Amino acid sequence: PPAVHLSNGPGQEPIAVMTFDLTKITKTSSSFEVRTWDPEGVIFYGDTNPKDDWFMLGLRDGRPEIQLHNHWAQLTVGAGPRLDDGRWHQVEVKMEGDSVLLEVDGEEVLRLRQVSGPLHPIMRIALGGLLFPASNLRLPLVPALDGCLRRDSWLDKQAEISASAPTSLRSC
Amino acid sequence: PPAVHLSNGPGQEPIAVMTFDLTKITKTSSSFEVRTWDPEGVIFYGDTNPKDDWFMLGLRDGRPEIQLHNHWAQLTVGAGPRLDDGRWHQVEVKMEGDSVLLEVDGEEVLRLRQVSGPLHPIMRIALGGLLFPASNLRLPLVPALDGCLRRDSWLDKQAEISASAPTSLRSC
Ligand SMILES: C[C@]12CCC(=O)C[C@@H]1CC[C@@H]1[C@@H]2CC[C@]2(C)[C@@H](O)CC[C@@H]12
Ligand SMILES: C[C@]12CCC(=O)C[C@@H]1CC[C@@H]1[C@@H]2CC[C@]2(C)[C@@H](O)CC[C@@H]12
Ligand SMILES: [Ca+2]
Ligand SMILES: [Ca+2]
Ligand SMILES: [Zn+2]
Ligand SMILES: [Zn+2]
Ligand SMILES: [Zn+2]
Ligand SMILES: [Zn+2]
Repeated sequence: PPAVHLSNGPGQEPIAVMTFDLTKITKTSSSFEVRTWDPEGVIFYGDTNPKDDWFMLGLRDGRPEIQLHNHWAQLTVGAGPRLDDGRWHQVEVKMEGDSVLLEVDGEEVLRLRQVSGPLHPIMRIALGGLLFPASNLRLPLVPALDGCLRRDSWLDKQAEISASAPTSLRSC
Repeated sequence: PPAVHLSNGPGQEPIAVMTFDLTKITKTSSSFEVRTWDPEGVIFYGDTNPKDDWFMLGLRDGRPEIQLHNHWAQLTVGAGPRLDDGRWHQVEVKMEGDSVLLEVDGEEVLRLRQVSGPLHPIMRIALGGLLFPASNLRLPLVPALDGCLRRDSWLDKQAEISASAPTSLRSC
């Protein structure tokens, strides 16, 4: 299937930004396959507020890292196996009650409990980069992730209000 | 290549809406292939203003029809061969100086001269439907077009600010 490149050029901004109507979402999960040799970068960022309520999933030292900041919880966590072996890996990020679950190749590798109150009119999902400077993360990293993404599904497509790509979505 | 369906269900609204930054456009042309048995419908609508400055390309009696309303020109024109034979046809709509050109299967079939002043911050392109009730056209038609679209390219992708799909883009 058609794989896209997770970072154009110098990796300063996301390849794509989706905007979702929060009252319309009935699917609170995302899933995709990624392939990379890059140990560090952003895979995707999500927010309901860029100052207040945000999430990032990336790689640090080859392994998944989640940063989360909202009314309930503020955290920086690494978990799961290294993904930076150049092989395709399946990833799923799900909200299940008040938890956020991370699954890798079908196996749960992480569960952040007591982090989310009820699913802030709009949620944005940014692929390959953040919607704020990396310096404002809890723990900065260099956002550019040189890898591929394919078979991706972001929340509930029925609730997507719009999608923007700043430049050209490149092939992998 | 992947063809999409030009009308979901009862054909009241477009399948997809693209928004473009008018100062950024350097390509003032659009092109696509269509396949249909339906003699009447909208193929695409474009506006810089839904009251003031709009364009529609559709079929009426099987044949291309353009409606255009702007500061320079107000018109309803039919031209070209019937397209409602269920075969793939190549269509290109281009602005060339102050004209709007329509080409079918590589051949110019229509040139609307003296219709456009210089290429209103934003242009919208709506596929398969209008962004106003069909009753407000110069000459109403029933907008639903049961056909396929593939190999489509809309203006200058570098100038696209966002794209929205209200429901599910179906396969053809
Ligand atoms: C991980 C989730 C939920 C699961 C998913 O598909 C992606 C998405 C990313 C944005 C997160 C969201 C869970 C709830 C959060 C953390 C909000 O509190 C603010 C950002 C939201
Ligand atoms: C046909 C054009 C120009 C060529 C094209 O690719 C599609 C686009 C549709 C909107 C039209 C535009 C030409 C200029 C118009 C007619 C403006 O005056 C208002 C709507 C614009
Ligand atoms: Ca990197
Ligand atoms: Ca019809
Ligand atoms: Zn909040
Ligand atoms: Zn794996
Ligand atoms: Zn005007
Ligand atoms: Zn033909």
